[PDB]
Amino acid sequence: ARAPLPPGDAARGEKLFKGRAAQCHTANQGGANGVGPNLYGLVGRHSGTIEGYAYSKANAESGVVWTPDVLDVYLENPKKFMPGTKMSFAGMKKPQERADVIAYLETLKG
Amino acid sequence: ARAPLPPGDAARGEKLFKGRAAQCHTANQGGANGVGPNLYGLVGRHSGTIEGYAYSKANAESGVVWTPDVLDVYLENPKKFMPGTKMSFAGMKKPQERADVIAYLETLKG
Amino acid sequence: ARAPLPPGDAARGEKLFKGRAAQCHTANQGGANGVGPNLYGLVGRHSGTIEGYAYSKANAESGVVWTPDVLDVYLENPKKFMPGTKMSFAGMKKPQERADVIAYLETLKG
Amino acid sequence: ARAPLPPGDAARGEKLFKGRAAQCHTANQGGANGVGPNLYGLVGRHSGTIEGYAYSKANAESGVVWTPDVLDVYLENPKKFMPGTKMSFAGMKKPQERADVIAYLETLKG
Amino acid sequence: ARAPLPPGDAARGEKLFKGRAAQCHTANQGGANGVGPNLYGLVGRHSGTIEGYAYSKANAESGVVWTPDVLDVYLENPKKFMPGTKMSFAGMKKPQERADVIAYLETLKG
Amino acid sequence: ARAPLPPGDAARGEKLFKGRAAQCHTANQGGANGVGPNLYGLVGRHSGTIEGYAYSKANAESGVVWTPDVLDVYLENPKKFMPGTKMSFAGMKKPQERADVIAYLETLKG
Ligand code: HEC
Ligand code: HEC
Ligand code: HEC
Ligand code: HEC
Ligand code: HEC
Ligand code: HEC
Repeated sequence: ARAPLPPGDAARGEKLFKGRAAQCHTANQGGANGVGPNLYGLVGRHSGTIEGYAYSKANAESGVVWTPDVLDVYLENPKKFMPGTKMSFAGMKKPQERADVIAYLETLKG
Repeated sequence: ARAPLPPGDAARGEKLFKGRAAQCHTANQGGANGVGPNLYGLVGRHSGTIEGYAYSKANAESGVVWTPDVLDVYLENPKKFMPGTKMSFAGMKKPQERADVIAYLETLKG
Repeated sequence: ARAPLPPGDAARGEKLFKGRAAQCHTANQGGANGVGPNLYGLVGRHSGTIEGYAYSKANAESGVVWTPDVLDVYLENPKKFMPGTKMSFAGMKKPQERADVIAYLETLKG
Repeated sequence: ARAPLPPGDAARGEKLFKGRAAQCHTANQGGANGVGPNLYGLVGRHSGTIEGYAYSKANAESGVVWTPDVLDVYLENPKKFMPGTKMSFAGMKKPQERADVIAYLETLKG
Repeated sequence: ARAPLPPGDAARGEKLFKGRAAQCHTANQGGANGVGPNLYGLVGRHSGTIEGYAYSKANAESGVVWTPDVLDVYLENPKKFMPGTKMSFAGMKKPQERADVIAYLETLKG
Repeated sequence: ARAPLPPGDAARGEKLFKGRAAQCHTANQGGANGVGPNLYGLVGRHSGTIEGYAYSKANAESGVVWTPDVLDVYLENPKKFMPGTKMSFAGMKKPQERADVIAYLETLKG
């Protein structure tokens, strides 16, 4: 069983997002796929279904829903959570940092 | 059979290209590969042969020639046309926009 | 357009199947997957959906229905029809042999 | 709660193994790789390390140990447990049959 | 620089072939592809070109010619020679055994 | 004999790097993965191990050390050196340019 995350701060999460995700992921409504998929409205989505994106077999078949609890374990270590993913991200060790990024992703709605 | 496209406008095509392709594709002569291949001189080329580019099995084996009529069907829905492609683009569903992009691609020569 | 096939003979089809497919494909009801999927009840099926089978991206995404006319084109040259397939079969180039195999596949029902 | 893994019968297990697995997997000491890896001494192994076998990225990176409890969940639905696997097996859907196969696997030691 | 192999014995090589390759590879003229390609007339062939076979990217692109010197190093350890191959064979440590198998492959002509 | 690797100019190397590599590869300490991995401290590394990067099977299994002499051969033609790589780079075909880039890479240390 995992610890719950501390409350996330979306402004800190945006800063972390720009530093750690933005070169592969756009975050704006209608933004383009690139190395990775656009992430607007990611939170709560069924995995492997962003419009236009061609996923690995692992991510296509992964069958999770991206709620914050699932994002927490995934973002800690993507390879461990989803072996076979083509997302080239080692992970974020710090619980507050993961909480902040998740809180930022949560604002990508409207 | 396929409905013909309307006449394309290259300037609108360029605008559409920069909004919808430019983050994966360069368009200048001798431009680099990135997410996707450089597209200078694309139109009329045998598929899966751009200098330097490491294609999916599907795109390497595809055996088409990118004439305008073929580009029409492909750009409407890449996954339907070339299942197994790693091009993360859903397609352009509006005939005029598809025609405009094709008209732009046609200018990439000299 | 496609030249029609001659009428197939299922008994010749079975002989051809055992010589050219049987080492990758079972044909009995509830037969197992191996190199390739079990083919009982193949004809008329949506492509890439046989119980249990782990397909290539190309075959998973292919979106055809294996009607006889589609099987004709596919079995003549699988790589041309479905570039990116992992089916290691060059094709049957003789119309009568292709028709016979199709006639055999059509018997796999009940 | 997940159903407790029932006591397995190894003789029934072998019967189930030969009907559902043997076309891809050998079970004898020093038996060959084929579609899937030789499974002698599988129980207790780190995943994705059987001598000579070229795994999918998902199975190579899976990082589990094949204890009986892990096999229970995996064998029920391989695709759910290991999305991205190339193992073409839908799963042992009946819990007693699944337990019997595990009991058979457990005997492959010496 | 490698040692030359000792003279190979084709009868011993056939025995080794049946024990170590035959479940993935046929050896007869006109024999079928299976897990791996038919190997009749393999010796001296450009790599990645057997009729009908769908290779990994690595083997498709490998650009070697299968002369006995190249078969020697490859068969010792396929992964080391061709990283990314999907051939699930660890290798043969013993120079006489590799020589024998190569001498057997050399007879697959006529 | 293979041409000796000429003395490289690192400033010319950086210029060549920014024109030919930077769209896929960062070069700064702690820079992000993108299309390809961050290359800080690349020289002398075991291949296929840069933190966070999800490699092709060929690059993951490559088993080389990126000394300058190995980089020379690789960078001349990546596809020839590492068949199966997903690096979309045809190669540095001019030996002085190839040496300059290596000299630049050598400076990425501290
Ligand atoms: C490029 C080097 C990336 C970095 C850095 C990050 N991500 Fe990523 N991501 C990337 C790819 C190529 C993919 C698809 C993976 C596949 O196996 O197909 C992803 C996927 C995600 C997902 C899942 C999307 C879905 O299921 O629809 C999420 C939620 C995601 N990525 C988020 C994410 C975050 C929060 C990152 C840093 C803080 C991050 N990614 C880094 C490519 C890259
Ligand atoms: C990144 C998310 C991409 C976007 C958006 C678009 N393209 Fe693309 N394209 C991309 C990749 C990775 C590839 C290779 C695909 C593979 O399976 O190997 C491609 C391929 C093409 C091709 C074919 C090139 C060839 O056969 O040589 C064409 C003609 C092409 N792409 C054009 C194109 C256009 C016109 C786009 C939007 C208007 C577009 N692409 C989007 C990556 C991405
Ligand atoms: C092994 C060397 C094979 C031989 C010979 C043949 N088939 Fe095959 N087939 C094989 C594989 C591995 C797959 C999956 C391909 C993938 O890319 O995922 C297939 C697929 C088919 C299909 C499609 C099934 C579906 O969409 O559900 C059909 C209809 C099919 N194969 C039929 C077929 C016939 C009639 C053959 C010879 C007469 C034949 N196959 C040869 C493996 C191999
Ligand atoms: C062919 C159609 C298969 C059938 C039926 C079964 N297995 Fe399998 N298995 C197969 C492949 C190709 C692989 C490698 C998968 C990959 O993604 O690389 C596997 C893998 C396993 C493993 C894991 C081995 C390891 O981690 O070292 C186990 C434990 C395993 N298979 C067992 C198993 C059992 C018990 C089956 C039926 C009762 C079964 N497999 C079916 C190919 C096929
Ligand atoms: C299944 C478990 C295999 C065993 C055992 C052996 N081989 Fe194999 N081989 C296999 C596959 C799936 C492939 C294609 C690999 C790819 O990456 O695409 C191969 C390939 C070869 C080749 C190269 C063929 C070519 O380039 O055209 C050769 C020469 C070869 N295999 C020979 C060989 C020998 C001599 C073996 C044991 C003594 C052997 N293989 C074992 C599958 C399997
Ligand atoms: C994108 C179009 C690229 C260009 C241009 C270049 N590289 Fe690259 N590189 C890229 C990818 C996607 C990968 C991973 C390849 C895989 O098969 O997994 C690489 C890999 C390298 C490596 C090896 C890294 C390692 O083993 O850890 C090196 C040393 C490397 N690339 C260097 C390099 C140089 C010097 C380039 C131009 C001068 C260059 N790359 C171009 C993507 C792309």
